[PDB]
Amino acid sequence: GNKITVEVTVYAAIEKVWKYWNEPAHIMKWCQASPEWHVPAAQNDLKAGGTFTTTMAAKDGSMSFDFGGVYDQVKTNDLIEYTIGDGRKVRIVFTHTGDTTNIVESFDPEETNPRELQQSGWQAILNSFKSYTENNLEHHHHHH
Repeated sequence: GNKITVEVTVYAAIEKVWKYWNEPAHIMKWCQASPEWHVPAAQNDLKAGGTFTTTMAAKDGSMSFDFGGVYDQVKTNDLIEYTIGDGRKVRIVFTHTGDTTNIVESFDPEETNPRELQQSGWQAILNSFKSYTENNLEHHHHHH
């Protein structure tokens, strides 16, 4: 129920996405991936016992917030997680069938807010990745 889980199929070498998914400059390009939000600055240091800070606010500047925490453990192509001030639990498990990488991330929803709205939210942004790859137009492929 509350253990909302989402997944996305990405066609790229684990080593390639790892760099992109960790590169801060890249995130600042599609951060939130919504026009009702912007990223005037962001910071991230991939390292154990290290901390990060992401500055983001609504375009109208009506709402403002900053995400920060500390990495409990970091291992190349294995598991990435961090402790959130709110005490929530977020873990990103890296797995690949063979010729396609699968990113899995669980989220801890609040009791006050309805799960349905936020559930579709995480899935919505994830869908954008699929649409991006569709840019292949021809999408031609040999056999497989």
